[PDB]
Amino acid sequence: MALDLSSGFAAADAIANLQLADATLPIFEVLPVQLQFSVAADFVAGQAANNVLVIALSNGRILRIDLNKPEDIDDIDLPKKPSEVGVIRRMFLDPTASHLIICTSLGENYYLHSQSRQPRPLARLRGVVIESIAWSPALPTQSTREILIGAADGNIYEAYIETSTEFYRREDKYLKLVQKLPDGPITGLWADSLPGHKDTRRVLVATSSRLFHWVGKIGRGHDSGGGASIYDKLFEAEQPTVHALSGASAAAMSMLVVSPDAEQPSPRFREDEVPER
Repeated sequence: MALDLSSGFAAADAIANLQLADATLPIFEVLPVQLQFSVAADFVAGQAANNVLVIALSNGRILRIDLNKPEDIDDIDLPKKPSEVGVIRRMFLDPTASHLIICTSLGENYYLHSQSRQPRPLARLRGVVIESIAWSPALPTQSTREILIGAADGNIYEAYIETSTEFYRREDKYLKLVQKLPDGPITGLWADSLPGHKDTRRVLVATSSRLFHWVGKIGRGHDSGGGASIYDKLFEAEQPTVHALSGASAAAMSMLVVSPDAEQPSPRFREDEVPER
């Protein structure tokens, strides 16, 4: 194990040097991470954000490894489960926080945080199938955060929740439907801010058959009563951008990403004002 990881790393380095020696620079070098895990279970999913690596195991085990100090490993032991529980299929790690969301093939959703280590199920989702859940980084990791629910039925729910470390202890506070996607199940939701305005954000939804885009607010006036107000307006307006992906014999699972750079040319809108993120 440990000796094979070291040799695999050295071999990967030799390969990167051979690629440039034989031809041209690869630009991106690919090397294995030397993780010394004596784990029989196979990896099924994972994340890498906020300086932490996350490994999802087929038996539900969660591994949290520092990305800058890989020797620092937190191995979290879950409660015993039946084989009927299935495996973890999707993972989301808050890009600006240590909070982790675990999603399984059964639609079960668990929240995990290093304060308690061991993950807990959300009671409010026991009767609801959610493929993936995510948090919006458009809000500061200090007080109020906005949650995005990637429902399997295409129903997108949103709420403004005050940080309490463990977010599974909240009784659906200010949680309401904002958008509906009848065309297919959501693979997950991702979000960021809109730099042209101090209180505005953007959220995208990925589904197996469609892509939708809509907007909302990140102002403090929307943390409670104003939250419900803006959600109603966005729902009633019913004017998202819609794109389709063919169901060409594929699961069509996908992820939404952000590109935080406006320095380079982009030959569709090369104007004086070039948007970031």
